Amino acid sequence: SHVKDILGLINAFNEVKKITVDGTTPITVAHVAALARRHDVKVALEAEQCRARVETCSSWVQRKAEDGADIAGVTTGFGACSSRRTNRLSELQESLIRCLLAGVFTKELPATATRSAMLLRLNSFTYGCSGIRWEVMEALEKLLNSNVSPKVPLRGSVSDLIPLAYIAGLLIGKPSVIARIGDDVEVPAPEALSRVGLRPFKLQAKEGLALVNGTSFATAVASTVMYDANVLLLLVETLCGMFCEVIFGREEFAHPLIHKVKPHPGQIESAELLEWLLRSSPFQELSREYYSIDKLKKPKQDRYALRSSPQWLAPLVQTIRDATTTVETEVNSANDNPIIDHANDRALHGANFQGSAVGFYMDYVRIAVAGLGKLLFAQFTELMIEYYSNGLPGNLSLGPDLSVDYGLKGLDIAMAAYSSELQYLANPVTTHVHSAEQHNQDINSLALISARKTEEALDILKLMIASHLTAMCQAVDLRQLEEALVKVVENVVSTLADECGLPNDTKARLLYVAKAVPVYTYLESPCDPTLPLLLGLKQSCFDTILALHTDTLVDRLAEFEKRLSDRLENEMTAVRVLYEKVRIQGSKFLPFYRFVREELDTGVMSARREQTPQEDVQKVFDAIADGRITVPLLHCLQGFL
Amino acid sequence: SHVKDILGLINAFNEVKKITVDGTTPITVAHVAALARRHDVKVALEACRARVETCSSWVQRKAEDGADIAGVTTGFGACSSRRTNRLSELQESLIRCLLAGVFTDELPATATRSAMLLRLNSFTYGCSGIRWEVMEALEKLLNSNVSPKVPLRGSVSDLIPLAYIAGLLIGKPSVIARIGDDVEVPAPEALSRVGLRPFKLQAKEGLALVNGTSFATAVASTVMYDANVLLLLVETLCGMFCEVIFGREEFAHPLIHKVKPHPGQIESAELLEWLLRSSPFQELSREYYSIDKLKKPKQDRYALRSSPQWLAPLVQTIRDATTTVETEVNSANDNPIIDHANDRALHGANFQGSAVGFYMDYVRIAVAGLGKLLFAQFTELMIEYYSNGLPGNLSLGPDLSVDYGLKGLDIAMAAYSSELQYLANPVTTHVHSAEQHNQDINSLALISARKTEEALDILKLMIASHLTAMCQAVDLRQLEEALVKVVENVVSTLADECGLPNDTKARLLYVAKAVPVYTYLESPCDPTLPLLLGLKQSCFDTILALHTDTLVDRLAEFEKRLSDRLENEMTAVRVLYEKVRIQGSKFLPFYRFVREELDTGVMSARREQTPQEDVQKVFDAIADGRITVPLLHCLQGFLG
Amino acid sequence: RSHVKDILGLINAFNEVKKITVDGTTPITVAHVAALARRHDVKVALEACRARVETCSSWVQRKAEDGADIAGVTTGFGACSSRRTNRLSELQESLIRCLLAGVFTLPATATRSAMLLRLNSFTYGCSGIRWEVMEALEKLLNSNVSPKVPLRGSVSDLIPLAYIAGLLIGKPSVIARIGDDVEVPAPEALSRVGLRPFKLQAKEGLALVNGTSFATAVASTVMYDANVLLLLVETLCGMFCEVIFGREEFAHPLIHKVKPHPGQIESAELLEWLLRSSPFQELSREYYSIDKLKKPKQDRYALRSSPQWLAPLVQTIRDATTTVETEVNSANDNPIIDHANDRALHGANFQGSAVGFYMDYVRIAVAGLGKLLFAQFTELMIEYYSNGLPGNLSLGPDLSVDYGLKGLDIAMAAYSSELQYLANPVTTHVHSAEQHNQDINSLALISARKTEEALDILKLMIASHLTAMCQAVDLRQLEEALVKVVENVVSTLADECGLPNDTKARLLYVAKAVPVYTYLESPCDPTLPLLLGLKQSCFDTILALHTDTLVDRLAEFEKRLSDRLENEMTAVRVLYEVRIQGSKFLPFYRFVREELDTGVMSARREQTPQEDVQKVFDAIADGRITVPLLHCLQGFL
Ligand SMILES: O=C(O)/C=C/c1ccccc1
Ligand SMILES: O=C(O)/C=C/c1ccccc1
Ligand SMILES: O=C(O)/C=C/c1ccccc1
Repeated sequence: SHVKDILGLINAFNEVKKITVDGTTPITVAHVAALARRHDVKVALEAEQCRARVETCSSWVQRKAEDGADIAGVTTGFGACSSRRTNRLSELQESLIRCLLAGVFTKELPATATRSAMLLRLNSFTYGCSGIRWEVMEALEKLLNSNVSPKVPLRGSVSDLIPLAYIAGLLIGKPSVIARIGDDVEVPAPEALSRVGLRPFKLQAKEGLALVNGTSFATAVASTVMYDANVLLLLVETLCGMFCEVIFGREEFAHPLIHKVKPHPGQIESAELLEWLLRSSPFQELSREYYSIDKLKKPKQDRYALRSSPQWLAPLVQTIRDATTTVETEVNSANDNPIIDHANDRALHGANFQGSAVGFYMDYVRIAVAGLGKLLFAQFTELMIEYYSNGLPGNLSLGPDLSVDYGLKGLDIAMAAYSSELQYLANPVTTHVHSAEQHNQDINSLALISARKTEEALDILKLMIASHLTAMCQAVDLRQLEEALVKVVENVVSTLADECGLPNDTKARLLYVAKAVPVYTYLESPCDPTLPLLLGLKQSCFDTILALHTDTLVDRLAEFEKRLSDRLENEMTAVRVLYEKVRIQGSKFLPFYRFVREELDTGVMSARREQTPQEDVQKVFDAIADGRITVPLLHCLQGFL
Repeated sequence: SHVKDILGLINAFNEVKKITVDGTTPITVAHVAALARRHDVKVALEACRARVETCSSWVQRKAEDGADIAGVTTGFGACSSRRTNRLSELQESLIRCLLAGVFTDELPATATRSAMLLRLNSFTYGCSGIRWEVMEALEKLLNSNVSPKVPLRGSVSDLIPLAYIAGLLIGKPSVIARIGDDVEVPAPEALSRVGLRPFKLQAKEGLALVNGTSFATAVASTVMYDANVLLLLVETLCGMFCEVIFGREEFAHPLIHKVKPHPGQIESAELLEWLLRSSPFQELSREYYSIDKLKKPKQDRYALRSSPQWLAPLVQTIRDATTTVETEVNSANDNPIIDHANDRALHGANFQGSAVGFYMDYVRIAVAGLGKLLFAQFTELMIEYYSNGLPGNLSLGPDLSVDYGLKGLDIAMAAYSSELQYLANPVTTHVHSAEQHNQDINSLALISARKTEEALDILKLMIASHLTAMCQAVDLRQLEEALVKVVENVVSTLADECGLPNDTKARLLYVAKAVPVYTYLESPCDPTLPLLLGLKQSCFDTILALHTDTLVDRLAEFEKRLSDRLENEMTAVRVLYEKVRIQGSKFLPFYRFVREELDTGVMSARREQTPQEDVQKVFDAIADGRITVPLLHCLQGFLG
Repeated sequence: RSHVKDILGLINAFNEVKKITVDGTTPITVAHVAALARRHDVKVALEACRARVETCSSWVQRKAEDGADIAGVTTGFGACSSRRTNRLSELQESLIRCLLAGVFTLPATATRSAMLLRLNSFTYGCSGIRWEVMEALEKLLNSNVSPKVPLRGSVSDLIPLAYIAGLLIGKPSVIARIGDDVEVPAPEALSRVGLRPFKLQAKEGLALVNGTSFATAVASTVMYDANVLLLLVETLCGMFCEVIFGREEFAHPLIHKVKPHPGQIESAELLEWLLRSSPFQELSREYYSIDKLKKPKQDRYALRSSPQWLAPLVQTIRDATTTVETEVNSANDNPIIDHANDRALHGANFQGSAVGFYMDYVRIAVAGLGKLLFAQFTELMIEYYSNGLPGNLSLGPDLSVDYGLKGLDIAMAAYSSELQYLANPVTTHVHSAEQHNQDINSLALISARKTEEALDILKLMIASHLTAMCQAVDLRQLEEALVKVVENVVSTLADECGLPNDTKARLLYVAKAVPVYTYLESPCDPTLPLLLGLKQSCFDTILALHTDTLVDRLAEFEKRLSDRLENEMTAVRVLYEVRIQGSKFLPFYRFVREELDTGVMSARREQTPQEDVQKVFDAIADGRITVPLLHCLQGFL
């Protein structure tokens, strides 16, 4: 299952301490993300594996260039200018870098992406096709492990000459290039090199081109994008189960036979996960009891945001998993040109610098992320509306006084804003190819641009997941309070039926109403005669007077109402206050509920809780952003397959 | 390799004679396209029958005994809380409600018949509750070329359009039915003409007919068949582009792609290396770059050199999408799912067409990517600065003042590419909360499939144009080789006649070989054009090297003789050509097909046929499938 | 009379305003909003409209206390309006609590602009807010205090406005900036400016949040910038003509009179004036008089079709400015209190759709301006389309180690590509929102934000294009000087070698007619176009005069070309390292070269393309670019 594969990525992300870079061992997206996000993670460039290969290629290129071999961008001009020959080998390479230091700082790429790119460029060199000197690769390793990286302008690549030239610029000690050292220091490139015991390199044949002629920045951003897309995908799938529990869904939507006869792999696998999460759920028992009361006046099936979730998820799962493979292939490639086949004495002229595999798949993933967002939006919408939430209060407002408690209405508005922007972001970037660079680059991938937009889409999806999880924790509390309140109402009604000495017929009629009327429809003023509890009791009292048909019966029914009116509300208040100062204990989603309530320190939302919705959702968002959310996710899933 | 898979699709499309429908044998997109486009292809529903019967009997029996089953003893969609024992009238009321489209324009019969096949196929899995007799009727209608006229729009994926198939089966008079290409009659008359009687819907049968993905998936099936064929055509014609543009075939060298191993990158390059190995045009290319080598580009522009990298995601998208669409074709897309073996009806959402919808979005982006590749290649071909000796606009002339060549096609190619990029925005991002907020997610698959279909129509136009231009370029390259040999022989011959020294003779022949003929073809002895400029430059040099009055006498005589004979010899060879490298090329079948089989010729002011007339013939051959004959011929022997 | 004068008016107002008067009758323009955002010496002056404000606030408080039925005042909010209540203050406090729902994953300029716009809306006396709250807004604005606001959450501006309300009522969770440096909790911020936290009275929470202030604040600075940058682009089409050797006839008034889109007429009118008696158009005419019948009769579309292209873009930007200013000067609040007639009027003036749709349109028009710059830049970089200029505007002479502006050229494609992507619409993505109460909503802040991003990219493109054109000016001036040297050397060598007068004249024609940048790299190279032309002229002379003395002298001429030619060409170039002096674009060239301290780009100039373009970009961003723009346009109309 893809579920196992994603769990695999998460564990690798958590567990890795050293990234082996040797030209044969694969780098995964989890490794790239770990490097970027955990500074304890170090790069290990292995000499025994690949130094010999690199040195053979290096000396082949320098020897061949000095003897006047005709090789593009080595004894030849760049791009549209490859007709121009020259024997000024070093100055050809110097002139390239000067030409490409052409980005502009408005008011930049983050260090996470820049360090990831440096890693990917280093990896590309290990295949021994580039002609770069081993010593430069050692410098890249040292800069990575010492937290040194250049400040890079955001824009300029059609996919990654301009942004990579800033890495080259650091390596050759260009004084105009500014480098970070950790989080606090920044200094000119030459001073950065001296602080980590390096000297500026003088570029030899092909070395300038080797540094800049790759897909490292697009593929770097795409790598962290795809790691995040996997984690958030699994989180969304998992939380569809929690949604079923709180909304009072019918778990039959996940039955394996439904998906066996429409066997999209992502449909089968998401449904398999959901069935396991919901099997013998204590919340699904509450749902079953709810639909057994007044059965023929309630919906036979759930709305699509739940019932249709495996079908919806199918292409989204498949897109994210297929895109991960493609991105990792790019990570583990010689993306450079010319390709030096030193063994056969040939410089091979192609276009491995073309970022098209990444570019197209970034467009697809962004569409899939918008699909995940729409699912979340539709589920959240149902949850806020009492007509669609099967007993829950509008806006998940606890009240009891709803006139000063609008619950999660602000989050609901925000969810619409999030979905809307996300759907806009999902238009493609690859459809905007311009004929570029003196019409030499008449097709180009725009991969870094697309990756950056998919990254922005995932930021928004994070926000949407944080809100949805926060709302579902609120709904857990309201369902647990609901169960407790109905028991109080039944007890008061039963006891008072005895105290006032009503017949059995009457008593049982009244107890059915107490059981059947949704408690959140009258919690605000339980004895208000226009609200649904009294409305139901009154009609039951009229029927019982008709069925028994007297003055004594009426005396006692009148006494029942008075006694209700001095006792009911206080006992309902008491149980709610106790709750504020249990089905979730048997739910697979207990680790999420515990995480949010205890570890992040929150509570049921109400006018008596002074923390804003922002304060609560911020805590959840931060835990999603920094990876802490994977702990309850893995806890929730333990034992699965 | 995907190449062998696509060849397999094409062969299946051509060779199938009956589609076996039995609930276990897979239907492929080639089968669906065959059924749609070749009316001799018949459906054979193979009795599966026992399962279907057991299912219908269970449903009818349970409904009658008051079982609670959505859309069967329950209202539809957002109204599923309302129950009823009026089993037949519940089903008739659904069809009436869904006969809600408007004619503005309709879904074509090809799509409607494909949808009828896909609905029939869904029923074979024994999950739907429909009667076997209704399935037999669908088979008969399919084999008799009867289909309802269906409105284009109204599905968010396919209740409304499917209701017209149901309407035909129950003989609704307001439902108009096609029989073949012209006859249109009311549903009851159509049923009578093919020996059928209207059905009276029993429990669940209305819902069974309408509650699936057959229309979106039908359009998606022919969309994917075409995307596979057009993909292979584009990849193959990248090799023909290399031949006419004087490319360097090294871009397809396997080591380059081994070290960046995207499967579609490796597989496209593998095909291209094989296509270009031993090419006679690549011989001409190598000879071309050996002359003034240091004044000519070292490598090609991206539209060629980067083609395998560009093609890689396009290949992978089209192949993966094909698998997903076929999974849907071979599914029970219906609800509830009757699990009669376990005495249960299961409530889910297999009618949700999201797998198809999302993949139609991706394929449309990939198709836009193919169109951009074609546009870029075509652009280079039309511009003399980028075409390595070909005339601008591929204009033969010789009088270019009244011959603008393929400039009209060039303008059109920009219009095609531009529309195509617009079409490739996603449909799935426009999900509205629909049907009293019951359908708060919905796939829009039929809408998306329709837009991808529109994109592929434009792609066909671009392919037709590009192939037409490359046949022109083949002719221009063959005439170029013959014209230079004539120029060489005349210069060699006149050098002898005029008693020029060997230093002189060597210089003048170098010029004759080195100067691109299309730069002076319009007036070969014009002293301001490149041949004479070159000869005059070499004559000054020879006078200085040999330093006289006798040499000058002879050089003046050379210029005079050239001025009396050169034009006439160049004219005669061209006139003769208008009334050989390609014979050794793997693309010979394309050139032969376009030139001989479609009856075309080198384009010029002396050829009466318009660009329209020529490209129309190629487009028609792409659209009706005849183009696969030269394609399969071209690829014969690839990978054994 | 012209949109050009209207834009010059905006710029002057932006520069010159000292105080923004807020009074319920004097309009606020987009230049006023931008000036308050960007010039901290600009103060707000709330003019005590006091009477009508007080009348309105007392009407609302009294009516609410007496149990009048008013939405969001004695009833719940949005989808909850069925619920009535007499808990007047708590209702308003419950609203703010509910709306502090953003998350940190908006700049102070936008927040302060939004504060200005909310204050303005209140001056019309329709809102019920207390005068004292308005006084507080004025004080916060003038003291540079504003809340830190989350970027997202509005469908247009409840959530971001709630952070302004949270500041006013001293919510501890709300963080406030005071100037550029310090951040403190709201209560601390209020006390530092001598304010106390407000306790919201009837309608005040709603009044504070139920508006279009944020969408409209971002849109105001967007429209200010769009006007300035449009004029800059139009103006610089004239500079493009000068450097590319265009034919100025494309801007002739009759062409545009017979297709009279106002934007077409007015942009052509500017360009005609800019190009009249241009010293570069004089050079252009001389160029096309040499081998006239071998050169294009017309220019390519990026220049010749510029007025037709600009027409819709001018019109969209000017029309959108009007709409945005109408919104700035509106009571965007609900209910609207008609105190004179004792009615609270229930409508939807909080709906930002006028702004939202126009932000979509302007984003499309900005993408159009970008495409025009990209096309022009592309022409300039390609020797086949630049009428004599070197590829990539590379000075060389050694082109093998000078790729010129190739980096900037790649970046322009990247800029254009992203810009075209951004210009898809936001307003087509309306979701049914807020328990299906907001089943239509404008998304105006989101759209304004995307148009703002598009304008950031357009600034980069303009900075690049101006830098390239300054390079081109230098290359054109050097070109004229170099051709003079070649002519003089050829001329004197012809006399000195005793060549016939007709031979001399043919050789001098070659020197005038061959583009110098095709042989600057090695002028005596016998395969480059100078020597190719001279060789064919020398053979033609030999035939014409058909001797061993003539040939001796022609051979000496060729040889002695190596004595002096290259050294003289090198000398004039190094010395270079008057035509612009008489151009209307002199102020741009002088600004870029002298004021910003740059020079002709080459391998000998140590500064990178980044360093040069950064200077130009900064001047565009901070507004310094308007000084040379206004200088250039002095006297127009
Ligand atoms: O084709 C290549 O290998 C390199 C192209 C290029 C173009 C511009 C700058 C640098 C390299
Ligand atoms: O869920 C189903 O099985 C059917 C839903 C539906 C909705 C509208 C019309 C008909 C059927
Ligand atoms: O005027 C309306 O209909 C709604 C206003 C509003 C204010 C806050 C939250 C939601 C709605």
